[PDB]
Amino acid sequence: GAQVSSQKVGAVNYTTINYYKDSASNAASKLDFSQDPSKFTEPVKDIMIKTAPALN
Amino acid sequence: GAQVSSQKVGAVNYTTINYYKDSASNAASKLDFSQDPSKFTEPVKDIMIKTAPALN
Amino acid sequence: GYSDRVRQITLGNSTITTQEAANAVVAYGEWPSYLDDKEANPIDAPTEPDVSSNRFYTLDSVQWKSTSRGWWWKLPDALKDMGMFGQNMYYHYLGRSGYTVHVQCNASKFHQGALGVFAIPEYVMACNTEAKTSYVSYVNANPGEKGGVFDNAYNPSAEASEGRKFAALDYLLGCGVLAGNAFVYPHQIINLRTNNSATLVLPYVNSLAIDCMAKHNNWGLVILPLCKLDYAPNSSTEIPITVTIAPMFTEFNGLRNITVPATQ
Amino acid sequence: GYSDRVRQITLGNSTITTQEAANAVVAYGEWPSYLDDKEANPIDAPTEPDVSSNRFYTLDSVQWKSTSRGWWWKLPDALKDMGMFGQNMYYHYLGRSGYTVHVQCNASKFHQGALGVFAIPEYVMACNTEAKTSYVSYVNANPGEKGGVFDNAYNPSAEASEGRKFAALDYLLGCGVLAGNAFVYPHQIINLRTNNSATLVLPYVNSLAIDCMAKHNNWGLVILPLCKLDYAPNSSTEIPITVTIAPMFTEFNGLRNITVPATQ
Amino acid sequence: PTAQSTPLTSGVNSQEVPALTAVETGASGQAVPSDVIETRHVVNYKTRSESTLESFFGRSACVTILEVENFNATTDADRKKQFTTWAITYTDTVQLRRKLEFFTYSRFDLEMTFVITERYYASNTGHARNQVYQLMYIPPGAPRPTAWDDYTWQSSSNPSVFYTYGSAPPRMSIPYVGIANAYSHFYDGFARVPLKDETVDSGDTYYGLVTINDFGTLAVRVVNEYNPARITSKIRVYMKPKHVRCWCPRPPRAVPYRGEGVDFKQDSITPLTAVENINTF
Amino acid sequence: PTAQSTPLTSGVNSQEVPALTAVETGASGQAVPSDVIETRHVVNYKTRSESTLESFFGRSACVTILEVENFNATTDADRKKQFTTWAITYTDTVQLRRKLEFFTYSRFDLEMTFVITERYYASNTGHARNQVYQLMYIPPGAPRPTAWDDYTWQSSSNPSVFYTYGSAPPRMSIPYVGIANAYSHFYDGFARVPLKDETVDSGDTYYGLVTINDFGTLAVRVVNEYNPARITSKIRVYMKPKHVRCWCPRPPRAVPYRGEGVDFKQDSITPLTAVENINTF
Ligand SMILES: CC(=O)N[C@H]1[C@H]([C@H](O)[C@H](O)CO)O[C@@](O)(C(=O)O)C[C@@H]1O
Ligand SMILES: CC(=O)N[C@H]1[C@H]([C@H](O)[C@H](O)CO)O[C@@](O)(C(=O)O)C[C@@H]1O
Ligand SMILES: [Ca+2]
Ligand SMILES: [Ca+2]
Ligand SMILES: [Ca+2]
Ligand SMILES: [Ca+2]
Ligand SMILES: [Ca+2]
Ligand SMILES: [Ca+2]
Ligand SMILES: [Ca+2]
Ligand SMILES: [Cl-]
Ligand SMILES: [Cl-]
Ligand SMILES: [Cl-]
Ligand SMILES: [Cl-]
Ligand SMILES: [Cl-]
Ligand SMILES: [Cl-]
Ligand SMILES: [Cl-]
Ligand SMILES: [Cl-]
Ligand code: NA
Ligand code: NA
Repeated sequence: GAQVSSQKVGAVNYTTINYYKDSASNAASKLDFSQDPSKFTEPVKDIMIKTAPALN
Repeated sequence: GAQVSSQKVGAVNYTTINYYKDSASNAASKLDFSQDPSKFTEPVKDIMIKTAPALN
Repeated sequence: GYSDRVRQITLGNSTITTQEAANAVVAYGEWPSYLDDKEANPIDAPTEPDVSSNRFYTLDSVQWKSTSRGWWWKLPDALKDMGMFGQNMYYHYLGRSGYTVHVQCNASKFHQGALGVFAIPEYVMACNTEAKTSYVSYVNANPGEKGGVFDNAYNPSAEASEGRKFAALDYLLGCGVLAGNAFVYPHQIINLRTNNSATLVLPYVNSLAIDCMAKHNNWGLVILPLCKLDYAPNSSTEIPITVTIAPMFTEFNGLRNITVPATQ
Repeated sequence: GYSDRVRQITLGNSTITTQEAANAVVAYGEWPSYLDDKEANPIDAPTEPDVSSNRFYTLDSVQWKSTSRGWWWKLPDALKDMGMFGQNMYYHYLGRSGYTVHVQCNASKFHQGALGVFAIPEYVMACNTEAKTSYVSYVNANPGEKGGVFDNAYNPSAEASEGRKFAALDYLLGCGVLAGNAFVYPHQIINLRTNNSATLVLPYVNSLAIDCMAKHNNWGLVILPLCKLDYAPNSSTEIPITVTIAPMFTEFNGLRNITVPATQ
Repeated sequence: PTAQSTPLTSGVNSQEVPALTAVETGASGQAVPSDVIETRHVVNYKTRSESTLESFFGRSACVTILEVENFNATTDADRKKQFTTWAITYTDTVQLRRKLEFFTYSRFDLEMTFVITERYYASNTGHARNQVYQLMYIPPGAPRPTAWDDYTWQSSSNPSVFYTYGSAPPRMSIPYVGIANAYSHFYDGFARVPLKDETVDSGDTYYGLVTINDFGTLAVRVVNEYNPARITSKIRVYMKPKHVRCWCPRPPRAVPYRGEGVDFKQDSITPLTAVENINTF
Repeated sequence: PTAQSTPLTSGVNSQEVPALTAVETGASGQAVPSDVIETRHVVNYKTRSESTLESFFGRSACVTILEVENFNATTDADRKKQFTTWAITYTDTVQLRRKLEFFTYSRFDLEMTFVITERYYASNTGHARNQVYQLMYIPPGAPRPTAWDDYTWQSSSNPSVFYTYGSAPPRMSIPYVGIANAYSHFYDGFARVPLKDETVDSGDTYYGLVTINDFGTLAVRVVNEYNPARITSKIRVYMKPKHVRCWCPRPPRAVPYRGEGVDFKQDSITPLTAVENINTF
C-alpha cells in the first residue's frame, strides 16, 4: 500500500507507507493550496465589481 | 517508486527510493557528463576552422 | 433604481429601512441555517419558535460624544430579556441562533466621525485585577441590553474582589490585541459622510452544534469610534447610536422549568 | 453605475481619479498617435521613451482669488524640467508629443466661480513695448512650470529693453482677439457648482510632422476666471488650481549632446 | 497552484475606476497593480506552500519544563520531589500559544516529543546507575499518584511510556480528543449558570476556558530506587499539531500574557515605540 | 560518455596548417596530437566522472569549530560560555571556500553534519551525566538568545536539532535558500547608494558581499543544567553542497586569505618559488 507522490522541488517523487493502524500516527497532511480570501476580505451580500462604483 | 540505475563499474545495478517529501533531502544528483568547453575556449563570433588560417 | 444604499429587511412582524447603507456583510460568507440531522447532537425534537422570536428587537440607545471610547454587547446576552426569544432561551438548556445586526447612526452632511462595527466570535475580555487571572463575575460579564463601554485607561483594582469586571481597554480591544487589527472580524464602518447604518448577518458560530445560551455568548458586538465625532457649531453635541438585532433560525433543546440567573 | 462625472486615467506609473468631472475633451476629435512612415521626415530611428516620460507630471499649484485675472502655460515648455521627458526633450534636436491635461480645482457646494480652460495651438502673445513689434525675450516666453498670469491692464514700457515680455491682457486673450471667442479652441469649463476638474486630450498639432521643442511651443494652456470666485463667509478666500499633464506618444529624433538654454 | 502572475497592461482613460472603493461596506481594498499602473507580463512560479496551516504549525514546540529527582527522601517535601504531575496545557509557554491564538477554533492530532536531561546534584556521594523514566498520561478521573512508588504507576489502562536515559527522545501521537467538534482557543462563558438566590459562592468564581478545559495530567517519575548520588532531571515537553484545521481568525497577541487568560499587565501595555514624527522614513 | 579517443593518422604535406592559430582572437589553442604527429588508434574508455561539479563538491567539509560549556556560571563572562551563536558562513575555513570560489555564482542544496566532542575541564569535581545539545537555526529577524535558558530556545518555529552525546553525528538538509536566483560568491557593489550631501557616515562603510549577505545564525547550548564537573565541548560544522550548479569560472585563490573579502596580506603575496634559470628541468 505504498503511495508515490511528487516532492517539493529543490535547487522527483517519494514513497510513503503508513505503518500504524491509527491515522493520528501519520506524518503531516499533504500540501493543501485551498484558499478563499473573499470570505474575510469581501464578505458582502451584494456583489461588488471593482471597476464599478462601490456605492451607487 | 523505486528507481533502478547503473552503478559506476569497479574492479551492475542499484536501487534508490526517496524517503522524504523535499527534493533537498535527496542524495547526490546522478552523473551529468554534459560539457561545452567552447563557451570558454572558443567564444568567438565567427567560426574558426582549425585547418584554416585563424586570420585571413 | 436599485442601490447599495437603500435596503429593506423584514423578519417576523418587524421591518427595517435604510436609505444610506453600504451593502451588508454576511459573516464568513455564510447565511444562518437550521441544524442538519447529520450534524445534530441532542435528540429531543427541538423547539423552533420562528416568527415569535426571529424578529427585530431594539435595545436602549446610547449617545455618541466626542469623548466616547466605544461600546460592547454580547450575544445572546443582549437579547436575554427580549420578548419570546428570551422566554425560549431560558426555558431550554440548549439553544442556537444566527442574527441580523442593524446598527443605526444618522447625523448631517456637516458632521464627521467613523464607527467601526465588529462581530467577534468568542469575545473573551480581560479582567480588572492583577491579583487573579480570568476573574470576572457572571453579572459583570452579562450586562444584557445595556452592554458596556470601553475606556482609554487601565486601572486594575487594589483588591481582587473589586476587579471582577472587564478591563475594556479600547486600543487593546479589551483583550490584549491591537484594535487596528479588529478588521479580521466581520465588520462594517459607519462613516457619517457616507452611511448611517451597518448591517451584519451572522451565522451561528461555535465548536458545537448547539450550546447553553445562559452560560456562553457566541458573539461580541463592538462599536469603536475610529475617528471621533466632530461638529463645528457644537463640539459637545451628541448623536444616538441605536442597535437593533433579530435572532434567526433559532432552535432550542432540553425543555424544563425556567432558568432565572443570579442578579447580584 | 458608470458616470460622466467619475473617471480614472492611468499613464505609466501614474493615475488620476476624479469624482466630479464633466466628460473629457479630445481636441479636434483626434487622439494622439505615433508618426507614420508615410508622414515621416527625419530618417534616424527615433527614441520613443514610452512610460519613462509619458506619465503625469504635477506642476506647482497656483491660488485662485476673487481678484485673479488668469494663468497661462506653454507646452512643451511647462514640462521641460520634468523627469525623463525633459531629458529626452533636451538631448534631441527634434520631438513631438500629445498630452493629457488635467486641471484640478475643488471647493464646496457653497462656493461659486467658473474657470475657462483652453488649449490653444500656436498661442502667440503680444509684447509689452510699442517701440518694437514681436519683441519678446526667450526667457520671458518660456517661464517653465511657473507659467504666467494675465492682467486686466495694458501698460507698455517706456523703453524697449524693459518691455520684452508678454502683454497678457485678459479680455484680448493676450493677443488682440476677444476672450469670449476662445471657445473656438478645445476647452472645458470648471464651474464649481458642477465639476472640480477639466480633462483635455491633445494630439500633436503643427504644420510639420516633428519640430524643435526647445524653439517652439505647440500649445498654450489658458485658465481664465469667466465668473469670479466668491465665497460669502470670506470673499478673500483662495482655492488652489493644480495642473497635471502627461506627455503621450512622445517621439524624438536627432540625438546629440544636451541642450542647455539660456537662463537670463 | 501559484501566487498571482501579473498581466501585460497599458494605461486607461475611462469611466471604470478600480482605484476607488468604499471600505464602509466591510470589504477590504481589492485593487491590484494592473488596475493603477502600466504593467509588464511577469509569470509567477512562486507558491504559498510554507504558509498553509500544516506548514505554519509543522514544528515541535516546547510547551513546558518539568523537574523530577531521585534520592533518598526523608521529608514530605523531598518525597514530593521523586515524581511530578502537570496539568496538560500549552499556556506555560508563549510561542506555540500565540500561533494557535491566530484562530478561535482548531482541530488537529498531536505529536508529543520529550527531551530528558540530568545532572549530578553533588560530587562527594558516589555515582548513579542509568535511569529509566515513566511518563504516564492520567486522563480526567483516573487516580493521581501521591508517591513515586504507589499503585497508580502500574498503569493498566492509562498510557505510559518508559524511557531509558540516553536513548532517542521519546515520542507518541495523540488523536484529536476534544469533546466538542473542535478545540476552542477562546470560550466567552462559564461552566455553570449561577441562579437567583442560590447560596453558592459568586465572589471567587472564574471566567472563560479555564472553567471548562481539562486535558488530564502528565505524571513523571524515575523508576529506579535511589543511589547515594542525588540526580536531578528536567523533562521538556514538545507539541506539534498535525493534520490541522482552524477557523475564525483573530488579531494576534500584541502585549505580554500574564496567565492562562486574555488578561494583560499594567506595566506592559505599550507595544508601539513612538515615532519622532508622522513623516519619518 | 568518455574522454576523446585518438584516431589513426599518418603525416601530411599540405596547405592545411592546424598547428598555427592566433590567440589574439580570445580562442585558446585547439590543436590535438593527430594534427601535429602520426598517431595510432587508441580507444579511450576513460571518463570525466570524478570532475563533474557534483563529484568535485561531493564531500562534507568542516567550515567552523564552535565551543560551548556546561558549568555553574557566576559571572557575565562565564554565563556567555553556556551557549554560543555563530553567523552562518563558509569563510571561517579555507578549503571549501577556495573550491566554491572557482565560480562566481552557484545554486545548491546543503547537507549539514555536526561532530560534537567533550572533555572534562578538571578531575577533582566529580562527574557529569550524559549531555543533550540543542542546535537552533535562527533565521534573520528571529530573536537571538542572551542566556542558555532564555525563552528563545523553546524554538516553536525556528528549526532545532536535539543531539544526544555519543549518538551518530546529527545531519539535516537545507534547500537552496538564496533570495536571488543563484548564490553570489562575489558581489562587486554595496548595500545602498550614498547620496549627495547626506549626513550618513561614508568613512566606516564596507564593500562587497559582506554588506549584503545574511544566512542567519546557529545557536548552540547544552540543555542540561550544570554538574559539579565542568564539561567543555566543541561542535564542528560540516557542509556538503549537493544538487550543484555553478556559473562563470574564476582563477582560484593564489595567496592566503585574511578575512571574508578578497583582500590579501603584505607578507604573503609571493606564491611562486623562483627557479634557478629559465632552463631548469
Ligand atoms: C546543585 C549544586 O549547586 N550542586 C553543587 C554541590 C552542592 O551545592 C553541595 O554538595 C550540597 O551541599 O556542591 C558541589 O561543590 C559538589 O558537591 O561537588 C558542586 C555542585 O554543583
Ligand atoms: C583544561 C585543563 O587544563 N584542565 C586541567 C585542570 C585545570 O587546570 C585545573 O583543575 C583548574 O584549576 O587540572 C588538572 O590537573 C585536573 O584537574 O585534573 C588537569 C586538567 O587537564
Ligand atoms: Ca470601484
Ligand atoms: Ca589554423
Ligand atoms: Ca415552530
Ligand atoms: Ca494598467
Ligand atoms: Ca525513583
Ligand atoms: Ca597526423
Ligand atoms: Ca546548560
Ligand atoms: Cl437585558
Ligand atoms: Cl520649469
Ligand atoms: Cl510499578
Ligand atoms: Cl531500582
Ligand atoms: Cl522614529
Ligand atoms: Cl527550553
Ligand atoms: Cl538537566
Ligand atoms: Cl629551480
Ligand atoms: Na502564477
Ligand atoms: Na572514447
